[PDB]
Amino acid sequence: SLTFYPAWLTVSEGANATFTCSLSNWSEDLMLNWNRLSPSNQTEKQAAFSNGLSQPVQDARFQIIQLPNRHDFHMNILDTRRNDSGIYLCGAISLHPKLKIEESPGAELVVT
Amino acid sequence: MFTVTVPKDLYVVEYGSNMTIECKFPVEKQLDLAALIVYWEMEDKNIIQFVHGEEDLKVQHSSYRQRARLLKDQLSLGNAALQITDVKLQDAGVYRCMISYGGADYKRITVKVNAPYNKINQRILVVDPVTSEHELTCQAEGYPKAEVIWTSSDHQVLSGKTTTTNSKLFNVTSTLRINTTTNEIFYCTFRRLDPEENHTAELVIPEL
Repeated sequence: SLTFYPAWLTVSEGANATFTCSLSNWSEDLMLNWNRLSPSNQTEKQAAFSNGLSQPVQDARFQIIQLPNRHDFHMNILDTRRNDSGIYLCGAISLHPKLKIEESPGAELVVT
Repeated sequence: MFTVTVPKDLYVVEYGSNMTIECKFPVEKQLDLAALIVYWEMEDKNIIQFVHGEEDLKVQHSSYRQRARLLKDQLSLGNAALQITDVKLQDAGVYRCMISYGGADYKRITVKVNAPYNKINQRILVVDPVTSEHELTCQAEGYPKAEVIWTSSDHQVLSGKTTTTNSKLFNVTSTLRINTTTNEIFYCTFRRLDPEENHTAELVIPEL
């Protein structure tokens, strides 16, 4: 199970926004995806954590930081823009021993 | 960075037809089957598990015994195409495709299923021969819910009673009681939405 909070976060444009993705059973083989939702409710990967490091898809302002306790992660939108406003969620992909997609509930970013 | 795309977020398909839903992914040079994983699922039900370059018919759920397959020929073109045959109302929902090919990503596909009201069964019964009251019935099944409108030769709207139950296909049945004559023509029209669809039947009053 994954949780993703705060459920609703606002900040001024130009400022960082930090959400937490918290996993109940993290292991190092998992891939953790930071996703945005489109209006039709399609998921769109922003960044991915795998093999020790986070990497953005096209904007490095989307930054995943693993916390010292390892099952929790900071998903940071750095230097926010009004356009960053929407719903986000984190998701874990497991390949072994069973294929699994696990998604958290959405949280909302409101950039003012 | 590796990304999966979808041409369509949303499929609207006719009941009992065949469904091909697609997830697109980058494939530069010839397909390396060893590295490729394809996973299709629905409501935590395993549909397709394409691993080490071959479908594992073991880990698949029984609901998709014969009806589900992945189109291998398409993979060499970067198309994870899932064909589902004889689509039923239970097949509506949200599908997820997950592809690992040097990176991994997943996308959601929404499936909506229509069933047209075209098999329209009818019946005409004489209720009282003196005043020539007849009972006219029109029954049909489909999805979603249709209302039924009665019209006469004049196309002047009439007043019937309509009962809607389940089969969850909706079974819609409508009765008109009316005094009429031999050769009078009546129409029953099933009006459904999602999208709009008006399906008519005709009932002609027979000799007494």
